[PDB]
Amino acid sequence: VLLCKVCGDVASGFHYGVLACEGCKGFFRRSIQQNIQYKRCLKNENCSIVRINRNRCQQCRFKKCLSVGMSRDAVRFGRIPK
Amino acid sequence: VLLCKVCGDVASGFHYGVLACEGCKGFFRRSIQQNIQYKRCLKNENCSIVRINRNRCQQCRFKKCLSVGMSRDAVRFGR
DNA sequence: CAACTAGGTCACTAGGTCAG
DNA sequence: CTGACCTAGTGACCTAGTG
Ligand SMILES: [Zn+2]
Ligand SMILES: [Zn+2]
Ligand SMILES: [Zn+2]
Ligand SMILES: [Zn+2]
Repeated sequence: VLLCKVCGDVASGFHYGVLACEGCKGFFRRSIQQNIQYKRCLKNENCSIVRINRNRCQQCRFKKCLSVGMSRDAVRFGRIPK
Repeated sequence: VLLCKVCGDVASGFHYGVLACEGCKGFFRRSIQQNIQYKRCLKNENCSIVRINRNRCQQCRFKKCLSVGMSRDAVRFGR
């Protein structure tokens, strides 16, 4: 089926331009709205965001959402076409 | 080819007397065929209306619909 | 009769909620 | 402070009717 582009979980839809799970849809919006910076990464700027460890590090997570393409400008309402 | 007058998206026909997109087409019908009470624009009632942000401000988008000439009494059926 | 569109449908999503 | 779950809307598609 649908896989979340950011953590690999099951995608619940197409959100902000990329298929994503409900957890990352909310996280992203949440972040990109009521904005504020996230604590500093506790490793190298690369933490493998996965279904089980996605919440362990917000900085690399949010960074990953943008990474894959999420934004308010890539929204697509309605049915899916071709 | 053709474009929507309200948002510049691909027009799909002459709706309410103005080349419009399916999006703006239905949005307009939904507006004037309902208890039109759009929350006042949150940002200086001069919000631009393009493909990327057409859903961001309803009051404006609708305002842009009437602004470009749409209305039920401007409808046309064949040309 | 063909060309073309207003509605009506309903597949889909952004945001709001609120119990973990 | 995360994410399953609802709802208010959005717009792709279809078709009843309309020189
Ligand atoms: Zn995810
Ligand atoms: Zn990290
Ligand atoms: Zn439009
Ligand atoms: Zn506005």
